[PDB]
Amino acid sequence: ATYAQALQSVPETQVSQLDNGLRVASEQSSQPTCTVGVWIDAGSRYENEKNNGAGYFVEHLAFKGTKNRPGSALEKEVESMGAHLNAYSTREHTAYYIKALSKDLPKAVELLADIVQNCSLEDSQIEKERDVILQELQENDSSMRDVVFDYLHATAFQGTPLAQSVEGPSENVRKLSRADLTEYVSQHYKAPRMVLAAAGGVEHRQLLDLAQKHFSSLSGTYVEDAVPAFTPCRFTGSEIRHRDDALPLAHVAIAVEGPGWANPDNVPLQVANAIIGHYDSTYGGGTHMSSTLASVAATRKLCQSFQTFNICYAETGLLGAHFVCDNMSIDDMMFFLQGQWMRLCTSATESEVVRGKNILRNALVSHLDGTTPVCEDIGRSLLTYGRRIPLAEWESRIAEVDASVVREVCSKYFYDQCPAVAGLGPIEQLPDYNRIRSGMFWLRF
Amino acid sequence: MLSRFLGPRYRELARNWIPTASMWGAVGAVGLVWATDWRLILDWVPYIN
Amino acid sequence: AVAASSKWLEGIRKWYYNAAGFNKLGLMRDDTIYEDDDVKEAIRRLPENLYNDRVFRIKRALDLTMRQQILPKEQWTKYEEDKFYLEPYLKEVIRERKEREEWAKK
Amino acid sequence: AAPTLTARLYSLLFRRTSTFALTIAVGALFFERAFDQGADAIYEHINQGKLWKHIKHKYENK
Repeated sequence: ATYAQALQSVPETQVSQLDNGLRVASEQSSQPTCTVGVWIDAGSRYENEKNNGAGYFVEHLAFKGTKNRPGSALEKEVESMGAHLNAYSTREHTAYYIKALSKDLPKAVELLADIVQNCSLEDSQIEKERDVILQELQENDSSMRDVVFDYLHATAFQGTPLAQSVEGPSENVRKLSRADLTEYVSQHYKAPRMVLAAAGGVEHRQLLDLAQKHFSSLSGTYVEDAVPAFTPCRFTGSEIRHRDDALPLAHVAIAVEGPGWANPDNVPLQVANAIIGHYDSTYGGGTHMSSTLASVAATRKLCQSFQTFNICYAETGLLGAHFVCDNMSIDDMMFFLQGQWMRLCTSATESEVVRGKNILRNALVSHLDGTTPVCEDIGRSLLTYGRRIPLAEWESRIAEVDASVVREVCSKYFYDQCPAVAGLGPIEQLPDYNRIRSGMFWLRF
Repeated sequence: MLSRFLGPRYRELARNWIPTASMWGAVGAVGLVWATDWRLILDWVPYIN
Repeated sequence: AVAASSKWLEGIRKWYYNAAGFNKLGLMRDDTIYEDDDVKEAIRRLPENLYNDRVFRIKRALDLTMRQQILPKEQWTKYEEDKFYLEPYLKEVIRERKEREEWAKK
Repeated sequence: AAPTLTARLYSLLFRRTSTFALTIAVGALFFERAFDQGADAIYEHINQGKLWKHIKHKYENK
């Protein structure tokens, strides 16, 4: 039962295609539970300013009815079985999935296909979803980690589609009409943009058969014969700064440019962020840890927490960190944070690299436990690579990294580049831009 | 006494700091001939007499 | 090495304890150690009925020397009741440094 | 994309501080001999004759 023999016994994945072009995938593990949903390609990036907030307004009312289950009759039909429902949305993604008992599978698929294919934009139920939204905005204006990650997208993509937010400006929402919600759902809702996936007790052959029955009249042709095309959009070094001198703590983030989805540089950029680490004030043995940040900020009491984030897209990325801090300690966190970035593209030791490879291998196995996680990985792989990547392949990429491979890929992305910076009050200490920019090169090497 | 520099990883990092230093003598050899007006070294170079 | 002649050697151990004069001023041996940073942490681990005694012994046995007498001969700390009350709290701070060091090295 | 003069200039000898420091030393060395010659010549030509050299040929090789 060596770790070697267990990877290549995981069940594989089957993929098929329809005449319309829709893709159907599955997996089976012999247990009494299933999960099914649809993943689709849309998001806020894809939208002109006159439609900045549109796509968040449709997800908000998919469960409020349809044409054949007029309103309350829909959620009273899922509750009697004992099942759940969900929906989220990002810049480039949107989901609709269900979670039920294995023998209700033909019933579950009926309810999904009835929603994405023909939904009922009832008037007079518009003008009421609006008031929930307007007041939804202010409750998450008091969340401080969500307004700082909204700035950093607005200062590093200054004149771009990828800068505008998910839920839209507060004035577009007050005059966004009913007629405008029918064209967003007619242009971006069509095969092959959708994916149909499932994991659990499901069997492929009958999953395919039900797909014929319920998705035979789904439009596949694009409107006007128009097909979207991205632009490898630009990145700039820029700053943003808000004072607020009556809040107890300060929030700060900072980033450079990164790879895309399909770039082969990503793997050795994970092995290097796991060397920096994470921390929070309620850990145990936090003067005794292995981290440059971790073991110093606990002996002197500098911070509450810190983390490292890599965001990725089709054409642009991000690479950085976030910390929350006192007001008399802001520029001892910059001084120590940057001294670790340079120390890694300069000499960087060997034993430090086997430990960071072990971490990244546990975070992969641990995550895929459940039926919601495995199913959510299947339907996102398709829209980003094709060919869902087996676990045997993720491990022979990690067998390649060395100490020298890390030093090159850090220099290419970190040394002598321009950052973007965001800050939220009370900050006066936060140093000037001319002095953050001079910490990106040791004057010796 | 002085074994606090003598370790498996500590001996490695020298190769990370010789490429910087092994040049750092060429700066002095050139710059000295600039400053003190060395003649013997200046008589090896044909551009400058 | 030797055992029978070591009874000679024990004798000289009594000689040196009489030569150095930290018993004459009313002290014990462990009161006269030089406090570098390994002995600044094994002093902060003492129980507070042994910490206070060391403070009173030193403050009395330091104002004798700005007055330049010594203390009556019956009052000299006798040789065999001297106490090594700080050897055990110190042969642990050293034993744990060495460890952080083999870690970093190898 | 088209190769600018500074594009390959920044890559080869401008990176760390090291080659940024070598050229500053070497740059002056290939500079002082050119600058010295073309500075005295204009001094002579502007008012040649009058100086002591341009008459001492009256006293040479007997």
